[PDB]
Amino acid sequence: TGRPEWIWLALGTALMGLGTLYFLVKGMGVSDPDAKKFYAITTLVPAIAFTMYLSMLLGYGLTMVPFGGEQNPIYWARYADWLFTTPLLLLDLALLVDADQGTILALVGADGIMIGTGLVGALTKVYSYRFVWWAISTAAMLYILYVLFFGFSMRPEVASTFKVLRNVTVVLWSAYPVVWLIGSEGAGIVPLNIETLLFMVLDVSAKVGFGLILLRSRAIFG
Amino acid sequence: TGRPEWIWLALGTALMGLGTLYFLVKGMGVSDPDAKKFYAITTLVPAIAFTMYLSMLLGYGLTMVPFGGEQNPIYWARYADWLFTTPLLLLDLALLVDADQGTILALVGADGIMIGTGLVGALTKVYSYRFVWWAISTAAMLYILYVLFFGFSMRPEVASTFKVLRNVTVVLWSAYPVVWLIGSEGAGIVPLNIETLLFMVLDVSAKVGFGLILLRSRAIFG
Amino acid sequence: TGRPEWIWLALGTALMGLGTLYFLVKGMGVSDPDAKKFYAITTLVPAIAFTMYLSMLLGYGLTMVPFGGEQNPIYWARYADWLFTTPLLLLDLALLVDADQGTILALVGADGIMIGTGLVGALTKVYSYRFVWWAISTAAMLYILYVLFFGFSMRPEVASTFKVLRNVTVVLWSAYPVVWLIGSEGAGIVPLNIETLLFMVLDVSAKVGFGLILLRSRAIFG
Ligand SMILES: CC(C)CCCCCCCCCCCC[C@H](C)CCCCCCCC(C)C
Ligand SMILES: CC(C)CCCCCCCCCCCC[C@H](C)CCCCCCCC(C)C
Ligand SMILES: CC(C)CCCCCCCCCCCC[C@H](C)CCCCCCCC(C)C
Ligand SMILES: *C/C=C(C)/C=C/C=C(C)/C=C/C1=C(C)CCCC1(C)C
Ligand SMILES: *C/C=C(C)/C=C/C=C(C)/C=C/C1=C(C)CCCC1(C)C
Ligand SMILES: *C/C=C(C)/C=C/C=C(C)/C=C/C1=C(C)CCCC1(C)C
Repeated sequence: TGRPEWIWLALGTALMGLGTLYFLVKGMGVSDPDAKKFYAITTLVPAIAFTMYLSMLLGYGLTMVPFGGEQNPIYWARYADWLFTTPLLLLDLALLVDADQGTILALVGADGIMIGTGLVGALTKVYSYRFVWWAISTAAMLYILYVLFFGFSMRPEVASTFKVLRNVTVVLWSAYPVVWLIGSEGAGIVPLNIETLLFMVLDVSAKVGFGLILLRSRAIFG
Repeated sequence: TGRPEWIWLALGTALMGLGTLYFLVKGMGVSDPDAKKFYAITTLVPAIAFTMYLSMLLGYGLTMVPFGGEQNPIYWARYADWLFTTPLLLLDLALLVDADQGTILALVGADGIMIGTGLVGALTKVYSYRFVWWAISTAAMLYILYVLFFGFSMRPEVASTFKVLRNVTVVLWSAYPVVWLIGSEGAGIVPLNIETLLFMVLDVSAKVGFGLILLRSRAIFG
Repeated sequence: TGRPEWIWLALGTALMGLGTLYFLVKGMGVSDPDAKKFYAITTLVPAIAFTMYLSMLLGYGLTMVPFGGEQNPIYWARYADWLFTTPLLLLDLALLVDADQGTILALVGADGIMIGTGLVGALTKVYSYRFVWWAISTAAMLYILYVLFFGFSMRPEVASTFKVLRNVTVVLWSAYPVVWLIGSEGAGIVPLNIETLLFMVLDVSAKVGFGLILLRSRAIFG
C-alpha cells in the first residue's frame, strides 16, 4: 500500500504462512506423544504469527500514539503475537530439558511481564517513560536468558539440540530490545520501514528457523 | 429495551444462569477426582456465558463498527465468552478420551486462533477483509473438527459418550460460521435480532445441552 | 503529582518492588522442585503488582468513566494485576494441600469470573448496573472462600501453614468488595486517595505479607 513497510509485512505473512503449512504437513503421522508436543507447540507459533502479520498488513494491528508531539504509528499487534508465541518458544526449550514446573512458571511469567511491559511502553504517551518500560522489560528478558543458561543427565541428543536452540534464542531475542530502542517505538533513529524489516527477519528466524532446527532433531522423540 | 434482540439476550442470560446453578448443585458431593474435573469444566462454561450474555443484555458488550459506510452494532462480548468457553468444551472432550498433551495444545491453540481471528473479523472496518478473517477462522475450526474425528482402548462407556458429544459438537459448532456469514457481522442478510436468536439457541445447546449429556454419563467417573 | 493518591501508588510500587527482589534473592539456591514452584509463584505475584502499581503511578493505568453524570477516575490497571495475581495466590494454596485438578480449575475459573466482572463493573456507565456486577463478582468470591474452607492426611506442617494462609486470605480478600463498594468505583463515600491507600495496604499484605508467611515455612519443601 501507501505504507512503505507493507512489503515486509507481506513477506512476513507469506513466510509465516508457509512455515505453518510446512510444519503442519511435516508433523502428519507423528504418533510419539513427546514428539506430538513439540510439533503442536512449534506449528502453533508461526500460525499465530501469520495471523498477526496479516493483521498488520491489512492495517488492523496498527494504532497512532501521540508522544513527542507527533502521531506515531505503533504496530500493537506484534505484542499480541509475542504474548503467546514467546512463552510457547520457551515451553519448547523447557520440555526439551524436562524442566521443573517451578522453572517453567518462572519463565512463562517473566515472559508475560516482558511482553506486557513492552506493550505498555509502546502505548505510553509520555516519551521519557517509554524507556522506563523498556528497561523493566529488558530486565525480564535478562532474567529469562539467565535461567536458560544457569538454571538447567539429559540424553546427549537432548543436550546438543538444546545448546543450539539456546544459543539461537539468546542471540535473536537479545536483538529485539535494541531494534525497539532505535526504532519508531523508542528513539526514532531508524525509520519504521527499516524497523519492520528487522523485526521480520528476527521473527522468521526465531520462529521458522528455530522450528526447522528443532523438528529436524531426534531430540524430540522418546 | 429498544433493542429488539433484548428478549433473546434476556432468555439466554436466564438459561445460562439456570444451567450454571443446576450443574453447580448437581456436582455437590462428587468426590471422584476425575468426575470433579468434568464438573468444574462443565459448570464454568455456562457461568462464563451467563456473564457475557448479561453484559450484552445491559449493553456493555456491544460496540459500533463502521463498515459498508454504516454504524454496525457488533456484540464483541460473544468473543470474550467463546475465547474461554470453547477451549473448555474441547478440554471436556479431550479428557474423556485421555488425549495426549500435544493434541490438547494443538486443539486449544487452534481454538484461540479461531476465536481471535473471528474477533478481528468482527471489528475490521474494511468490509471485504472481514471475510478474509472469517475464512481463516473457519479453517481453524475445520482443523479442530478434523482432529476430533481422525486424531483419536477407551472403556466402551467413554467411547459411547464421546461419540455422541463429538457429533453434537460438529453439528453445532459448524453452524456458527454460517450464522456469522449471513448475519450482521458478515453479509447482513439476516437481521441482528434473528442472528441473536440463532446464537442463543446454539449457545444454550452447545453449553447446557452438551453438559447435560456429559454430566449424566458414567463416562466421567474413574 | 497533582493526584493526591500518588503517594500511595509510589509507596506500593516501592514495596512491591522490594518484596519482589527479596523473594527473588531468597529463592536463590532452592533446588527442591516443590519449593521451586512456591518460589516461582510467590515471586511472580509482587513482580506483576509492581508493574501495575507503576503503571498507575505514571498515569497509564487510569481511565475516566462517565457515570452519575461525572468523569470518574477509574484505575483499571488493578484488574490487570489481579487477573493474574489472584489465581496465582490460589495456586499457592492449592499446591500446598495437593488439591485435585478439578478443584484447581474451579478455583481459577471462579477467580477469573470475579475479576472480570469486577472490571466490567468498574467500566460500566450505568450507575445502578455497576452494583449488579459487584454482586456477581462477590458471589464468585464467596464461592472461592467456600471452597478454601469446605472442599479440602496432609503432613501436619502443611495443614498448619495452610490454615494460617487460608485465614489471611479470607480476611484480606473479603475487604476488597467493601472498599470497592464504598470507594470511587461504587458509592463514592470514601475519596479516591483514601481508597488507594486501602487497596495499597491490602495488596501489600495479601502479596508480600502472604508470601513472607509462606516462604518462611518448611511446608513448601518435599
Ligand atoms: C524446508 C525448509 C528448509 C523451510 C522452507 C519453508 C519456508 C519458510 C521459512 C524457511 C526459511 C527460513 C530459514 C531460517 C533463517 C532465516 C534467517 C530466515 C530469514 C529470512 C530472510 C529471507 C531469505 C529467504 C527466504 C524466502 C527463506
Ligand atoms: C434438568 C435439565 C433437563 C435441565 C434444565 C435446566 C435449564 C436450562 C437448560 C435446559 C434445557 C436445554 C436442553 C438442551 C437443548 C436445547 C436445544 C436448548 C435450546 C433452547 C430452546 C428453548 C426451549 C426451552 C427451554 C427453556 C429449555
Ligand atoms: C524481610 C521481610 C520481613 C520483608 C521486608 C521486605 C519489604 C517489603 C514488604 C515487607 C513488609 C510487609 C509485612 C506484611 C504486612 C503488612 C500489613 C504490610 C502493610 C504495609 C504497611 C506499611 C508498614 C511498613 C512497611 C514499609 C513494611
Ligand atoms: C516470535 C518472536 C519473538 C521470539 C520475539 C521476542 C521479543 C522479545 C524478546 C522482545 C523484547 C523486548 C524487550 C526486552 C524490551 C522492550 C521491547 C521488547 C518487547 C521488544
Ligand atoms: C459456547 C459457544 C460455542 C461452542 C461457540 C462456538 C463458536 C464457534 C465454533 C465460532 C466459529 C466462527 C468461525 C469458524 C468463523 C468466524 C466466526 C466465528 C467466530 C463465529
Ligand atoms: C493481590 C491482590 C488481591 C489478593 C486482590 C483481591 C481482589 C479481590 C478479592 C477483589 C474482589 C472484588 C469483588 C468481590 C467485588 C467486585 C470488586 C472486586 C474486584 C474488588
